[PDB]
Amino acid sequence: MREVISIHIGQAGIQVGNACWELYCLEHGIQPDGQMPDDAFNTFFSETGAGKHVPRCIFLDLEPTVVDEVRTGTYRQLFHPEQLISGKEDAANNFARGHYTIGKEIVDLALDRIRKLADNCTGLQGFLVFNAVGGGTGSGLGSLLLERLSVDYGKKSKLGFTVYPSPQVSTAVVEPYNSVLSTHSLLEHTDVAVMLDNEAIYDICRRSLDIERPTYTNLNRLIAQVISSLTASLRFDGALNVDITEFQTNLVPYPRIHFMLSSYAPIISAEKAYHEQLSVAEITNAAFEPASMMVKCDPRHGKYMACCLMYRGDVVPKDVNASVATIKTKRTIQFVDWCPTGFKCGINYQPPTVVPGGDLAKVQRAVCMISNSTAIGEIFSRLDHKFDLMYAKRAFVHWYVGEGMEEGEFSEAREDLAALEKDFEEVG
Amino acid sequence: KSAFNFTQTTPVFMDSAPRWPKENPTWPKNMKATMGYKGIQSNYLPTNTVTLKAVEVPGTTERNFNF
Ligand SMILES: Nc1nc2c(ncn2[C@@H]2O[C@H](COP(=O)(O)OP(=O)(O)OP(=O)(O)O)[C@@H](O)[C@H]2O)c(=O)[nH]1
Ligand SMILES: [Mg+2]
Repeated sequence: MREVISIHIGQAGIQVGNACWELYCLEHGIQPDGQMPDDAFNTFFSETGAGKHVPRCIFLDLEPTVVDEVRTGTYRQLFHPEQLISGKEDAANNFARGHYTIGKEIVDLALDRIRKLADNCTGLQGFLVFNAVGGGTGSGLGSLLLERLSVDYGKKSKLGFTVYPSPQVSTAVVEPYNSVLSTHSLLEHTDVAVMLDNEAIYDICRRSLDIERPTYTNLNRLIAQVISSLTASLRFDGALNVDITEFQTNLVPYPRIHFMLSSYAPIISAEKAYHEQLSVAEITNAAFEPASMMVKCDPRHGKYMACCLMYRGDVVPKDVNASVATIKTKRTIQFVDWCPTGFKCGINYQPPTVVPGGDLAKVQRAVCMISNSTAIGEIFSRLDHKFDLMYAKRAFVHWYVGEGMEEGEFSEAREDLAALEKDFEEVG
Repeated sequence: KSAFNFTQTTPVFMDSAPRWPKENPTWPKNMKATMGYKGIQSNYLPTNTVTLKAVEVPGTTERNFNF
């Protein structure tokens, strides 16, 4: 009854699907072979006629070279073999191919799954879109898929966890372009869009985790710790159980501004816990610390329109309202005037679970903050520079125009960004 | 103004003995009641006690309510 649909698009889409679904199988005692030795799992699974607990998700991609790893990995008895969708040829880091040529010939298949994935669903909270902006499959298929989801349901909520291109780290050259094209299609179609950059999560692994050989498998073990904290209320008892609609009402002031930041705390090695107490007071000071952001944005250059705090573990509300109160007084944190409030707080009694072989530590208090700030214009203006720096020469255009696209789709998707950055200044 | 015997003209012949709902040295004046205010107002719960401050910086609002 309190159920969501978890979509994974692209490579990083399924790269985090392997971290998230290694968590819920472990957080509920679900063995890799489906069965375990209600509503604690009904948010993510579906008990069949006998014993088996299949998940409710969909792995979508164009290169089999990764979706087949799931078919050969230890989680092969888990998924319905039709959920693991894959293609023959790939998008080749080209937004057009993922949108016009190849996208149009598998969405008709993916959509049938969702229809057969929503009939058993009795009360659907909202879709859950794990996306990686910057590639043809991530940006093209994701864009084409979201529009199809809007015209089918519309009233259902889409949450966009989209990895965003970082300032320094860039595993591609044309990733500015398809990152721009994604906006015009995600903005009107996602209900709320969280952002996070592969660079910001790298430094988190430097100061806090003190892990010097970080890898994509490390970072994904952090994102799964967010969604686990985000949907704890959906499946675990706790004071101030916070659903999705509640979470969404008091965070998005205007239909445009739904690009928000994230954080997590405490993030520590399993040994520095021996040098700290990690009180509710201490953690919430670190959630608002700029170095604990999962995106390379600086909230001290902007203002806060709202925040949402999902605590976990041995936490009582008498200490939440106290630590929040000593933050509105802090000078560094500037709240835009038209919200004297700004905090929706959530508590759970189920502490964060730890995976064997992970880097975090077993703790009894943990915080995940998700703030809607007007400093988010920074990371959004860098793109407006690299796009205008390369597009001045029409570099790499002959690939996009050769795949059933045109020259208008560049200038069009460019104004939408300017149309957006004003909205992050009208709120001054 | 006859049949009234006004106070301004009542020779000490006429005189009254005060009765209970009135203070007098003979009967005890039992305890009374007053309102005691909320406490020192703040942005967290109001308290009676004054505490130290880490960030002094004249004319600024910084506290540590959580201790
Ligand atoms: N946090 C995280 N980011 C990843 C991971 N893998 C890739 N990325 C980033 O995703 C971006 C590219 O997205 P991809 O999914 O690999 O490409 P695509 O969307 O499938 O499109 P095609 O390459 O044409 O198939 C790069 O910037 C990567 O840094 C991962 O495992 N974890
Ligand atoms: Mg790819």
